Amino acid sequence: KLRRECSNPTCGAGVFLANHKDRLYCGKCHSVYKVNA
RNA sequence: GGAUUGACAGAUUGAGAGCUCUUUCUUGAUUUUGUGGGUGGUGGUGCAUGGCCGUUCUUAGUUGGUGGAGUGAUUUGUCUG
Ligand SMILES: [Zn+2]
Repeated sequence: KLRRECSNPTCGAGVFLANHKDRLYCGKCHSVYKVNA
């Protein structure tokens, strides 16, 4: 499967990642969990 | 394969205000917009009004009960010192 899973410690590695310019944004939370890669 | 709804990177504003936008994940089923239909307004209405306050006012005023006077208003009591 494409559309990357995340390393979310509040989830079971299933939340998708909003790919931006230098951002896989976790939308599960409001603002936090902005792991930059 | 999207009601409400949140944001970082940045023009953004006064903001380290995601509010709008490049954004794209999900926090999400709870009426998100019109009609019904509240609630608020420190909005006009104390000239529509509750209480309360002030003034008429430290000058003392007020009145039923039987009786008199008139016919009825009204008086007499409540007035000459
Ligand atoms: Zn994350």
